[PDB]
Amino acid sequence: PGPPGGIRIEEIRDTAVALTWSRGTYTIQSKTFLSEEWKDAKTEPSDIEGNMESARVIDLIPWMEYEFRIIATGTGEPSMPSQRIRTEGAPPNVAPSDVGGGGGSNRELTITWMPLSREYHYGNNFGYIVAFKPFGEKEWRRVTVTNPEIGRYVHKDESMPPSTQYQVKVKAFNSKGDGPFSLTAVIYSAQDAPTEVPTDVSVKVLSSSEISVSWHHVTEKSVEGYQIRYWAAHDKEAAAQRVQVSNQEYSTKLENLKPNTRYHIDVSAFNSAGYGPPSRTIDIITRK
Repeated sequence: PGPPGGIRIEEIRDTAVALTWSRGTYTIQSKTFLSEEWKDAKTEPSDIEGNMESARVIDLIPWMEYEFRIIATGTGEPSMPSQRIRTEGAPPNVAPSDVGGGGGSNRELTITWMPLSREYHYGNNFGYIVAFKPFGEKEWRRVTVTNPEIGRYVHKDESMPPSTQYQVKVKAFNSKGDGPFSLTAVIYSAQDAPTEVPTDVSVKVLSSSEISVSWHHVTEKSVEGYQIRYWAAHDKEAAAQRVQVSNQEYSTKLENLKPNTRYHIDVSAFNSAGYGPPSRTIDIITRK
């Protein structure tokens, strides 16, 4: 039949809205950002006679934006959408997924989780509360994160020993209340960066474009490799080139250097928490 006329919004709850409309020369569909497609909607009454100009759409998502249109019968053109409305909010009903963490620089405890999509926000002023305690303790430390779009918190505590075992978890929340906590993950705090320096560093000019850099290994168990910085005289130190080798290398050959050119050379130790102090700078000239 004909497309039903305009739509009037009668009531808005968190999971349902009441509707009334004008006659068309019924069935209801809804729409959100989830799809440009319209979804057939459930109602009260479950079935709508042509007799009635009103109905109530149900099982809507809290704090979601909705449009609605009406269809008459047989199976004529759908109506123009109603004005876009937003359902009332409720406490979030899903916990954050993919919870873990680890690493970071000295004295950090980095905690991570997958952020809930807008779809799950369920209310105004959405956020996350992060909870964590040293393994086997009584009390949790809570911190609030007002960033619905970030899945990371970094806790800083100078007292924290390196690789301290921790119990951690995350829940969502909005102005209406708290969502369910996530699974409890076991993460370790950041390890300390190496503090010692590569000793006995030497550089052997091999050619017009190559030098060999050698050094003595440090003894810290945590060290994972060594970084060799090299920059020329006419360069800023912070614009240096770099090479990284495993902790099982005592030397490395640097290629593609410019001929007859003064080069500064560096060696430092590193692990997952960053770089230790570099060796005293050694200068050389490449061959002509």
